[PDB]
Order: sequence, then C-alpha cells, then structure tokens
Amino acid sequence: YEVPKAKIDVFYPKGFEVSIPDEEGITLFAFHGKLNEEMEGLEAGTWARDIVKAKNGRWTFRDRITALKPGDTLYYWTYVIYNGLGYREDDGSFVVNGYSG
Ligand SMILES: [Zn+2]
Ligand SMILES: [Zn+2]
Ligand SMILES: [Zn+2]
Ligand SMILES: [Zn+2]
Repeated sequence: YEVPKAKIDVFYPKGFEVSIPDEEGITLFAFHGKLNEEMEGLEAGTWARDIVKAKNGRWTFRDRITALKPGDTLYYWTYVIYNGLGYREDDGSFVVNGYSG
C-alpha cells in the first residue's frame, strides 16, 4: 500500500489544510508537522492530530491559527490505517510559495 501524497493548501492571512482522498479500507489519517525545522524521526511534532473521520471523500487536517509566509517549509509525516495495518508518508516537506484562498 502507498499512502497518498498529502495535498497542502495554505490560506491568507492564516491557516492551512492537509488532506488525502479516502478509499475503501482507510480508517484513520494522522498528520504530524513542524514549521521551519525538520522532524526528528517519527516524533509527534508541533501539530500531531488524528483526523476523526473522512468527510466529502477526504481526510482533512485543518489549522486556523498559524500564519504561514512564502518560503516557510512544513516538514511532516502522515499515518494511515489501511485494512487494519499502518502505513506512512515519510519525509514530507512543503515549501510555501503562494496561497489557495
Ligand atoms: Zn512508498
Ligand atoms: Zn469505491
Ligand atoms: Zn522534537
Ligand atoms: Zn501520531
């Protein structure tokens, strides 16, 4: 199984969203992230959230408070339970280059 690569949308003045599409057999998505500093292994990070449920065909993490700027880098890893087994998107990095809304 391959965890879908997370889609990251950054909002102005603040907030961001991290999501993946859902499919049969996924029962959890979790996001672990840090800003402008690498994750040290599979640590919890600054943001560590298990998304409660899929909604509208996606699993979505939403931050409403953090003001990201162009050139900021989000470092992250995600976890999915697929058919009862755990899998990750490892070594995620996203450089903010622009806003979605
Ligand atoms: Zn892989
Ligand atoms: Zn289907
Ligand atoms: Zn740490
Ligand atoms: Zn976790």
